[PDB]
Amino acid sequence: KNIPSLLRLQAHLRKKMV
Amino acid sequence: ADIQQLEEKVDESDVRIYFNEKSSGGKISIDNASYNARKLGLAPSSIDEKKIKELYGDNLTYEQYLEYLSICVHDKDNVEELIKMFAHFDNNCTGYLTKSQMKNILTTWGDALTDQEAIDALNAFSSEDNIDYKLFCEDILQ
Repeated sequence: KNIPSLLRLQAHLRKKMV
Repeated sequence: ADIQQLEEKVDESDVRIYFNEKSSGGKISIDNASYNARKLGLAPSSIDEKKIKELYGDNLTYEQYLEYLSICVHDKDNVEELIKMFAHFDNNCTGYLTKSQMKNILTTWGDALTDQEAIDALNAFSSEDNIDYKLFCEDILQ
């Protein structure tokens, strides 16, 4: 559930780790 | 975002230099384009990657790379939607989730992180086992 918002979170985590 | 808007938000000089760093035969892989997008402060998901792939394949010209970056902008991002996603798992309404719980969420659905990526993202925010997920989301968007 809430998959779009989860994708945004995972996207920001990948951003921050870069 | 079109390319014009993109180039007001990011520095075109960086966009080009990062392309030159990763290009081969005048083109850049989608994986390297996403890496560049992140260095520029943008946050692509698999939705964005699959979209540009459908159009252009997995190896992008400079202009196609610009179009990809424009797709990565995500002006509607906000802390509230992230907190609400985590609050879904917070049944006792404590405002906390354990690292194990957050690791499970992050590595199970969506664009799943590896276990190490999830552990590293969580341990970086906090030394402790209980995470205030509201504070965590505010920090991740910082």
